Amino acid sequence: RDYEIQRERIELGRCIGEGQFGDVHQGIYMSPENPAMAVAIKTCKNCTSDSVREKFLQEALTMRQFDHPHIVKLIGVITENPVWIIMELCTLGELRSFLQVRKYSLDLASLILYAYQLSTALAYLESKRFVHRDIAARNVLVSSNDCVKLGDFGLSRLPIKWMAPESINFRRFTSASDVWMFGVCMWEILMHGVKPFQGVKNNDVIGRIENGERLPMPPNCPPTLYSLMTKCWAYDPSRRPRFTELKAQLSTILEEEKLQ
Ligand SMILES: CN[C@@H]1CCN(C2C=C/C(=N\c3ncc(Cl)c(Nc4ccccc4S(=O)(=O)NC(C)C)n3)C(OC)=C2)C1
Repeated sequence: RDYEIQRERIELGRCIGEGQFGDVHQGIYMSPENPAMAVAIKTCKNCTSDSVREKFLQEALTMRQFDHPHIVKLIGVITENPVWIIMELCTLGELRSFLQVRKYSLDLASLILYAYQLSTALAYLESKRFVHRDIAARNVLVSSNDCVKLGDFGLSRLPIKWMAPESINFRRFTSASDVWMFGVCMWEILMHGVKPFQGVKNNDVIGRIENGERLPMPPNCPPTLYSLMTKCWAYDPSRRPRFTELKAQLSTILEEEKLQ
């Protein structure tokens, strides 16, 4: 059982970014016999108290519950100071950069695959009654060309243009508001890592959305798919599909794309 890893099994590599609690490094988990595996190591800033430590480690506690091919995998924790969380490394990095950089080398079928894969992770999370609250390409990682994984999972310490009307207006976050965000995430993927509502102010966004305005159909996005996206953006959350539906729809759209 035990998620506690001995610190000498970890070789800290280069800083690859920042979480809310501190720096994230790439690195290696070493074990006897045993090829050696690339890991992400999340660190914590100024946690000179239990409370900050407890908040930071909650991410690990949350990820203990999940076992999915398209969700970042927790490997372990080191709970004596400095406290670290060890995760699997998604070696190709952040989705947006990957999409931007590989625009002329990715076919439409790959973009749909990523959407389908993310929807299986989200249908999984739905069944655990886990509300993610920030589904956006910034939180998707690339493990390989044919594999993406969803991250955080962790706590703080507002993503207006990704959020459902009911999340913005009534601080409501549910499975249906996550579906809305997934729709925007799919727009980002089809758009190759372009941000929704560029040059638009956050306080403008709810005005436009309640006036019925929606993100336009991406060039070379199939109609059946933009049709699925628009259903994610139904104002009335009770009419949006659930991730179980989306997973089955994205499957047929993907398969019809690989069939020409
Ligand atoms: C932009 N500068 C960096 C240079 C290379 N970068 C990355 C980013 C992610 C990355 N892969 C990760 N794989 C797993 C995990 Cl948990 C991970 N975590 C993060 C890396 C960087 C910043 C934040 C995280 S995070 O706190 O776990 N949250 C992410 C979902 C954004 N990265 C890379 O693998 C080599 C390289 C970006």
